[PDB]
Amino acid sequence: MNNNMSLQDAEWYWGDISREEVNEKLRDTADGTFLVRDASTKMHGDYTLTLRKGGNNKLIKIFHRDGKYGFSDPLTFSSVVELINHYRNESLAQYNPKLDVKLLYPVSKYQQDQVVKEDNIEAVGKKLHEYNTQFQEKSREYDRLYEEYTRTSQEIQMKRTAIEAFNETIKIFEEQCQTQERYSKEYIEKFKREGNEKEIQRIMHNYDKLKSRISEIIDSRRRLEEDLKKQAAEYREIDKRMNSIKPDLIQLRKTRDQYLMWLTQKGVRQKKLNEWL
Amino acid sequence: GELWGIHLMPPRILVECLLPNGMIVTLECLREATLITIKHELFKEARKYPLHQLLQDESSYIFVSVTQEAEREEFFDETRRLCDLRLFQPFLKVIEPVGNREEKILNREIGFAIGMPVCEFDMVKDPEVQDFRRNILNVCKEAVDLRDLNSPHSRAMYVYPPNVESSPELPKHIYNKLDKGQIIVVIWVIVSPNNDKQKYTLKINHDCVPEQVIAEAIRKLLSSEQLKLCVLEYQGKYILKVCGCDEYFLEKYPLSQYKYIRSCIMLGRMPNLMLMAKESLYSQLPMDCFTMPSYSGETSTKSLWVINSALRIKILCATYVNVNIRDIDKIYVRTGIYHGGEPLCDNVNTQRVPCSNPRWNEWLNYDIYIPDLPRAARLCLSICSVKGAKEEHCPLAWGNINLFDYTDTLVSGKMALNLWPVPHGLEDLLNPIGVTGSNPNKETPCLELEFDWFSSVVKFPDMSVIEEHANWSVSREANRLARDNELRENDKEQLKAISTRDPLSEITEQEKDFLWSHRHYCVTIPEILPKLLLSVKWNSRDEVAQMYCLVKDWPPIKPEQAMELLDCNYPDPMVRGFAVRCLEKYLTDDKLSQYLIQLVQVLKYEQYLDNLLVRFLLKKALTNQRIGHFFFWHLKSEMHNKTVSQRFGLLLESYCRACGMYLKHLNRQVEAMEKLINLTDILKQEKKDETQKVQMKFLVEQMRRPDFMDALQGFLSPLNPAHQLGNLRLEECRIMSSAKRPLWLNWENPDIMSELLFQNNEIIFKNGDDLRQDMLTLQIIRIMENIWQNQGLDLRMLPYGCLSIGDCVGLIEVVRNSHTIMQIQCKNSHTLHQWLKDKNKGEIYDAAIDLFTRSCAGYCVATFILGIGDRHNSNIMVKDDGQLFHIDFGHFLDHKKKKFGYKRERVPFVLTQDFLIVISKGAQECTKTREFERFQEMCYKAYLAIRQHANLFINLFSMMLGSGMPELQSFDDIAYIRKTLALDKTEQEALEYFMKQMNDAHHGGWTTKMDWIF
Ligand SMILES: Oc1cccc(-c2nc(N3CCOCC3)c3oc4ncccc4c3n2)c1
Repeated sequence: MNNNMSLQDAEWYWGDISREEVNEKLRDTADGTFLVRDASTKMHGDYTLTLRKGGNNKLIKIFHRDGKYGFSDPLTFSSVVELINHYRNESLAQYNPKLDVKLLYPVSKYQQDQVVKEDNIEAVGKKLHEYNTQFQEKSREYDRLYEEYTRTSQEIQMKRTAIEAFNETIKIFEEQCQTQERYSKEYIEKFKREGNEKEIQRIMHNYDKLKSRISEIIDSRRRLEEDLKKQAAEYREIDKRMNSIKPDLIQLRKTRDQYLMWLTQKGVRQKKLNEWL
Repeated sequence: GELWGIHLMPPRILVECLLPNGMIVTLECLREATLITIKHELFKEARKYPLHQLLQDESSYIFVSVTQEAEREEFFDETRRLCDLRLFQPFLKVIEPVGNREEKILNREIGFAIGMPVCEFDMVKDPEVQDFRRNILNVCKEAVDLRDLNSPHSRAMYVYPPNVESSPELPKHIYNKLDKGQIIVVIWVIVSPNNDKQKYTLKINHDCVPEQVIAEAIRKLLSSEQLKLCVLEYQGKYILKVCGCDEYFLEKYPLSQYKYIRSCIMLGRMPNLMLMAKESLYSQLPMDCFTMPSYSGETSTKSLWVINSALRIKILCATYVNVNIRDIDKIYVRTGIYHGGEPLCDNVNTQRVPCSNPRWNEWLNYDIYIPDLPRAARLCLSICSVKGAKEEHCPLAWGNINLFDYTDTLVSGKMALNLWPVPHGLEDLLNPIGVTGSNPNKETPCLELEFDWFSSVVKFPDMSVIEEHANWSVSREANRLARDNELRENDKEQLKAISTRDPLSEITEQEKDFLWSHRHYCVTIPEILPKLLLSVKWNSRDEVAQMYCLVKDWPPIKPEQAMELLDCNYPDPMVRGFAVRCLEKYLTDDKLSQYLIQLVQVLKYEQYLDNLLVRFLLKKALTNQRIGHFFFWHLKSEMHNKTVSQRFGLLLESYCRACGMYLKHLNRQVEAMEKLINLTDILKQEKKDETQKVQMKFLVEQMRRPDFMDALQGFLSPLNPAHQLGNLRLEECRIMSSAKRPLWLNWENPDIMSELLFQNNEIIFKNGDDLRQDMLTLQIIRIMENIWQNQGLDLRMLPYGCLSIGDCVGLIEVVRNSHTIMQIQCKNSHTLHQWLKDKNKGEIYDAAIDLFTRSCAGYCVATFILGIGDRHNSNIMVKDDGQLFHIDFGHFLDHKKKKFGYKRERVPFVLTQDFLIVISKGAQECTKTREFERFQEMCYKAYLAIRQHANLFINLFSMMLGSGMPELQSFDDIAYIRKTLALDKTEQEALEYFMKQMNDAHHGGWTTKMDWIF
């Protein structure tokens, strides 16, 4: 039944669509995945075959002359449908060994029909409105989540260099403890000779003043440590939530897109579409 | 703020002081106080406390503390306001300073410019970093020598580069504005200390060199036969300087080649040039001094081509991912071997495992012979999540790794990689465009991998080995073959046609095979090189080797073509090297200034720290201060970005070390910008719910502080370093109505001739909105206007100044005498026409309508092409003279295309009856006039003009793909302009497309090819 089908009716024939449109369809797909579009009007050739091989898109021009179609002279095929079906059942190695692959998986223009089986325009347009609404909602939810995500990441960064600033501070006040003790062991030891304990209540009142300030600084950077650990937790919690929203987002966009496709076929006025979108 | 947690420090504060005797003294201090008196107020009180016998005079002791940036900073300049030290906490340690004082001062000054303490580089273990640190210096000294060679002409040409167009050749309509090829130019002088000015008006040829202009000056009742006397002896006695400007004409150029003169010509305005004594200038030059900084096995290494094995990589485990085990079923590691953005083979996944346990421990196998791995080969990975009978995949985190390091060494053994958060908007599982290397933030998902170890150091072959293999390959297959087999016209023609396709139009497999077949003939048509490079099998060393040989000898191409080769589709260093060398030879300073935004962005794509591009750019930055100025700012504006933080920081250090005196000017600018950032932070955080009136008073009393006054006055505009910002006019400074509370600022122009250019300079400071997008749009617009001018199409655009100076922080040039449409309409479709009538009434009306019409045409075309955000009456402004322009472009390339499903190209700028009437000079039926039909033709021309130059714009966009700008994360994003320019269509089909888009947008009002005289 295949070879007599009109090219228009072919599932893998997408008419005049962009290479960019083709690219999105083929993005991250298994080898053998393919479709046909019209060639650029400004170039020689009629149709462009695009298939996946080795994680890359391969574009193969299809030419016409005097009833015959093909990739290169001589043109041996009676129609484009005949060409495709041939390479569905045979490797393109025959055309070129440097790509040994069959056309296994046609990207179908009827795919959405498989998804949306409701045959009523207004009803399909109704679901599209709901699907679009749910998707726009999830999108904004994700947006506010990313906003907090960045703000949190930034405030975590500030706290961290502040922690280092505290450490460096603490290191100095320790060095000052070291300095005073370094120099004291002579004077004090010589000044408990000559019976001066009054020279202590000044020297010692200062040592404990220094030690007190140290404790306060350590206490303050202990605080910042807990604050940071807390906010770092919020960060990872925000990340989790966003990672939950992401899959739902993509699926919602893809379902919306299919319902757009189904309604774009059957030729719904752009105006009617935009009420639903 | 001025202290930690503070936005502003209270007037009086206590300072713990740590004496070298081991004592500690609290002290009263004013937030205004300087360290000098603080020391003096200190040792005064130090005696009261014990051991003060051992304290020496305040002479030999210096203050040291910790900054907000966690650096231990000694303050050698003691004239600093306490509020300006940026202390972490109010303590000072007094010590006798040790080490090289002058170099420590420089280091702190560089750090302040850089936004990060320079000592952080010292710690870095990565040998590539320390190597960059060292080796880059050769460029610095190479550059400083260049400016001392021809001194002090060499010196002044660095500080005051001539601002010239790329060509002295004048477009017809520009020349025809001149009188008999001549121009009137007023020269001024200062007679005496009285400083009244005395003008010598002139009429000379537009192509006159400054000397000749200086000659005709001293002329304007004595001996003629002698008059050669002075002009020979006194010529370099003076030099020409733009009035109100820091612009000089120090070089031999036709006067019309200087941008100011060219601008004056188009604007129908009269050039005012001041006569300045050469001595007064050449001596005032710093003669700044650059000083070299302190940081100045038996295994018999294997060649890559000797290793007989298929590539394989072992994914071990990850520390964690942030995931709900409720919502996520499984995780796995996705993986790819890339050359630029194309997989060299099939991407390979690890098995799927539970989210609770990220453990794989499996060797992934790739079908690529290890000798076949190209030089620029990269490992790209991500950890992915999986979620009837169908599933969704999402990236959780990503990372890229160069398979070869900067020493051409193949990676081996166990390495750990800290991953990056996925950029907003990116749904692709892998991210090959993203930077390479591990996330510097270690509190992050860490993936462990293991590369094979081949028992030696494995190195990529040297070029002579590559050439050897190439010769072998071409011989075994079946040059000298080029001239042996003659090139048929049939093939000669196809090659020419293929060369015409735009950079983003894929080539077919037939075209690939055709191109590679004729690779030996391709050198007769060198601009085809990017297509030839795309036809190569980069996973075949046989073909890459051969390609290398052709690249080696390849004829040079135009810089704008060379720029195409600098995007992420040409990672190979031999290709990039060729591209850079083309820039070295044929790229003018003028065009480097124009394209600087993109070239800096490309640096992100570079595999390694040290490359030919950055050495070229640094050298330019260090030999031309105007270039160095924007070079600095573009780099600095992204210092917040951890992906380029280390790279840009290291580069910025190099620049700041060799740039000389300009570092002091830059620091003043940085200082000023910081305070405007802090001030607007506070307004937004603290004063958010206060009235706009209270906000202003707070601003004034905050700005009126003499420490702010010192900061916000007497510095150079980051928008234009030639523009001096003098005294603030605080009374006229305002907060705009917008949400992020932009500051409309007003400075005096301190120039003595300022009244002849502009007496005051107004700049909008904006904190909160990303200005990268608008910065780019205004660049493109300028470039478009350039295309049109040299094409004879006079369409006045207004690419006003816009510069991103930080994370969502930037400056916007205020255009004088301009009003929004809403300001004009607010009260009838004739209002606008009436408004500008009253502004230009009399016989000057027709110049104004003309100007308006041209301006509209250019923006209508420009905005349709770019797909900027919708225009409304607040988006659109008019000037007194009639010129229309746009502001606040926002998203481009139709970024609101998704979040809707509609795939159509829209028309952001639709012409209401209001606009049409103005073009119609009031006509009742405004769409049927002679003026409107002619307006259409203007658009039709401008459109086709841009289409012819499409490659330039596509290239410029491709270079930005790593920017981080949401509007272009992908080549799919750039593709929007291919659609608006209808690049896959015939030219005649493109115009029809345009007309159609207009007709649909104007509801039939655009008319069509179908006209009725009937
Ligand atoms: O590129 C941007 C981005 C964000 C805002 C603006 C902007 N620019 C303006 N002009 C710059 C050119 O000279 C005249 C002032 C501008 O003028 C205005 N007047 C009233 C409200 C908003 C604005 C506004 N917003 C421009």
